[PDB]
Amino acid sequence: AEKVLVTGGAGYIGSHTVLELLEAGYLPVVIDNFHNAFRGGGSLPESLRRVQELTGRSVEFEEMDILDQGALQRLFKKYSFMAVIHFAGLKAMGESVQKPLDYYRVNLTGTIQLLEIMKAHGVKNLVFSSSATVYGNPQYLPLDEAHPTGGCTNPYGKSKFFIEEMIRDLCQADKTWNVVLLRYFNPTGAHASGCIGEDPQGIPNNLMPYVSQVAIGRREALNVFGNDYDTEDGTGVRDYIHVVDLAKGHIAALRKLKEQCGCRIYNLGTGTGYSVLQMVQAMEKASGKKIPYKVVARREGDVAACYANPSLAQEELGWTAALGLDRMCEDLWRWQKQNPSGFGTQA
Amino acid sequence: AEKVLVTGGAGYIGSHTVLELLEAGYLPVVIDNFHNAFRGGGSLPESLRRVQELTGRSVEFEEMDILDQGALQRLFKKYSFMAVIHFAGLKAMGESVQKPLDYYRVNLTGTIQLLEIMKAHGVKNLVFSSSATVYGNPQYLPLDEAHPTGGCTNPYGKSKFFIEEMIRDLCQADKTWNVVLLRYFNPTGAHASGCIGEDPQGIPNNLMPYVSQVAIGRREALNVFGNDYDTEDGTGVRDYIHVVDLAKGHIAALRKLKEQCGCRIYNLGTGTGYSVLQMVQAMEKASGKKIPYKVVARREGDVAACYANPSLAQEELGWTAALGLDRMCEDLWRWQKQNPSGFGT
Ligand SMILES: NC(=O)c1ccc[n+]([C@@H]2O[C@H](COP(=O)([O-])OP(=O)(O)OC[C@H]3O[C@@H](n4cnc5c(N)ncnc54)[C@H](O)[C@@H]3O)[C@@H](O)[C@H]2O)c1
Ligand SMILES: NC(=O)c1ccc[n+]([C@@H]2O[C@H](COP(=O)([O-])OP(=O)(O)OC[C@H]3O[C@@H](n4cnc5c(N)ncnc54)[C@H](O)[C@@H]3O)[C@@H](O)[C@H]2O)c1
Ligand SMILES: O=c1ccn([C@@H]2O[C@H](COP(=O)(O)OP(=O)(O)O[C@H]3O[C@H](CO)[C@@H](O)[C@H](O)[C@H]3O)[C@@H](O)[C@H]2O)c(=O)[nH]1
Ligand SMILES: O=c1ccn([C@@H]2O[C@H](COP(=O)(O)OP(=O)(O)O[C@H]3O[C@H](CO)[C@@H](O)[C@H](O)[C@H]3O)[C@@H](O)[C@H]2O)c(=O)[nH]1
Ligand SMILES: [Cl-]
Ligand SMILES: [Cl-]
Ligand SMILES: [Cl-]
Ligand SMILES: [Cl-]
Ligand SMILES: [Mg+2]
Repeated sequence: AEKVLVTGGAGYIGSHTVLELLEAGYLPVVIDNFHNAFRGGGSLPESLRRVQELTGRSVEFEEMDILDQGALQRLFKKYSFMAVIHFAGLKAMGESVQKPLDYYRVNLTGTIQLLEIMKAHGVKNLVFSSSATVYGNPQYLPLDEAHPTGGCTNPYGKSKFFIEEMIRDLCQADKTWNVVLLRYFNPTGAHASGCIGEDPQGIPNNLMPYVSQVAIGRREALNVFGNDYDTEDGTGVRDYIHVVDLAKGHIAALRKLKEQCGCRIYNLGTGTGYSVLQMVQAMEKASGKKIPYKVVARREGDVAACYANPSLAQEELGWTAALGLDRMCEDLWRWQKQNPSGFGTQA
Repeated sequence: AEKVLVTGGAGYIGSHTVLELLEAGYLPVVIDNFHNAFRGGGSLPESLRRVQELTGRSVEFEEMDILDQGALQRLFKKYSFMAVIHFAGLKAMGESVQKPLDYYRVNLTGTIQLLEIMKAHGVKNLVFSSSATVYGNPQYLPLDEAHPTGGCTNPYGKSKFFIEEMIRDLCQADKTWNVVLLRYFNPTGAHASGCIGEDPQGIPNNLMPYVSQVAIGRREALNVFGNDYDTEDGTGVRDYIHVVDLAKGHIAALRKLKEQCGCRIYNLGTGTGYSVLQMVQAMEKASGKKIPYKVVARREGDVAACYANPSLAQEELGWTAALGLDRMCEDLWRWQKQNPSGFGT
């Protein structure tokens, strides 16, 4: 059978997706450069070594940068891929605005190169990791796929938007390409085993890991970025979606490609928004601990509220986000508790 | 530090700009991969060999591709540049729609690689070849720099808008950078000598060269892409600008970078629009030849009318186009008549 190439497969979403793929009968080939993934004691990234244990299935992996043309070409020559799931890229530690060229090089040129290599090797089926950030500051809610895109605040979001645009044109020009662009909302939670999860390096830039870190006792209090937004409690509102559900949406995307779907774009969210305080409260409930916090200044570029309109995906992808808030918090807690300091090499 | 790097300098606008640079006292270093330039009998592209003869000044040239990181590194180590004028890229031969990846690779990846090397070497002064196509279908006319941009119809135009956006971001992130983004309208004409000019290969996609080719007798008749637009005569209207004035605008941009201006954007147009038929007529006058034409269907994605609001460039850049229609046509004809097969065969 033909393989599925997973770029950035050792990361948060990627590792969860590799797990889903293995369970569903697929044969992935994963690549990662360790830019934001922990190396295990062996060749495999720790996250994937664990996915191998969890599934009882082998993970084919190669350490490689998507920017390395020769390595990528050799890879496409060695295997017969039927599709590519592209997670590799830079996300922001609120860094993008300051290092635009890094985002443009890694995300933009990296993806252009991948598309070129794909085309040359006759692989024209892609699943791309997009984001709700491409919608920019919401002009209305909930955010449906028809909401305007572009006009993003930072280089990270613009990079995502430019990539979407490029893929849309590619599909427009060549009807033989099939591409599913998945606009993720705010992924959270972890695999139910508690063995893998989000493994941030240093001080977490995103909410959830910070909250869990407070709950576990690593951090004293959560810093709440502004409480004067035009939301019910004044704190930011987001559509948190269980990483497992998100991962499963990728399998749905592969099925969609098989229908010779052309270019399709789908939001991957729950359709339900929760504020910062609400997430804190849910974490107190999951963890059985009080979670202190302090209100500080707004974070540059933060939007008031963002949540998806998930109907298109339910309809066309035949997918829905099955896990609720308590599940997300309980799963995140299990991962946090079982792995107080994230991933580590085997003892 | 001292020299000015000119990418794609062997092309139409680039060669004319190289000439202007030389006459103004600058020292250019030109790079080109010959993707759309004719090779002379020697090292230099024919256009540049001619520029050298016309100015009596030497042209420093290096055959290379902007997509080659290794060559860029060597180049930046070899010379000390104070600024870069970036013309290299793929234009559409109405091709963009059908070959997106080529456009994105050359225009996007090539520009990003260039920006990275510039940054690495501390050469944070750029002049970029943008286009009025970034405005998309005009919402109002004339087009001023404040008109909305983006939401372009093609991979080519999209590529231009994406590049502008990247540059804006870069300037935001690093206040030391200076960048002048030049939105050209419809470049036409040629150097007064008649020795250099646009050298299209095959059937021209743009109006003027097609028109001149009909006049010289290379083409039977001009196909007019629709005569039912909401223009005074039903045919498409454009702001034709003489390539010599356009080239001079680049020198004004260079001076602007010296002010430590950050990111600035200017239209490079005359502010006067002319229809397909007006251009044909003016060409008949200039050439003394008849230019038969046939009205055909509208061309995919064509806009009815597009022309610039040249105020900002006059005010801030201190520049205005001086040459008019008759001069553009006179110069275009001279080039075509004197060089029936372009630079060579
Ligand atoms: N986490 C979110 O909330 C979120 C929301 C929006 C969209 N996304 C996108 O989904 C994707 C996955 O996000 P994530 O949370 O799992 O991030 P992550 O950082 O954990 O995963 C990305 C993986 O890519 C790898 N990588 C980075 N640069 C690479 C390169 N040049 N070559 C090869 N591998 C490289 C990293 O080492 C990492 O393992 C990213 O493209 C991200 O932009 C994530
Ligand atoms: N002519 C127009 O109507 C028009 C309109 C607006 C903007 N522009 C832009 O202005 C610039 C110059 O246009 P032009 O009419 O002179 O076109 P041109 O094709 O004559 O000049 C571009 C030059 O770049 C060179 N080149 C292409 N790819 C290269 C690469 N990878 N590395 C090095 N050199 C490379 C080509 O060989 C050519 O000599 C381009 O960026 C074009 O998109 C032109
Ligand atoms: O220490 C923190 C972190 C976050 N927040 C707030 O919590 C909310 C969520 O913030 P964060 O987790 O950083 O999420 P977002 O900025 O919404 O971005 C996440 O989700 C986006 C999709 O909506 C993706 O594009 C991003 O990559 C991803 O990190 C916002 O209201 C933040 O202001 C705090 O108050 N304190
Ligand atoms: O054989 C031809 C060629 C052109 N036209 C018409 O002539 C006009 C000019 O056409 P063309 O020379 O192809 O220019 P544009 O369609 O305006 O596109 C140009 O103008 C933009 C700025 O306005 C630049 O950015 C582009 O790169 C440049 O190709 C239009 O109304 C065309 O419909 C014809 O009728 N027949
Ligand atoms: Cl291992
Ligand atoms: Cl020579
Ligand atoms: Cl030098
Ligand atoms: Cl292509
Ligand atoms: Mg719906």
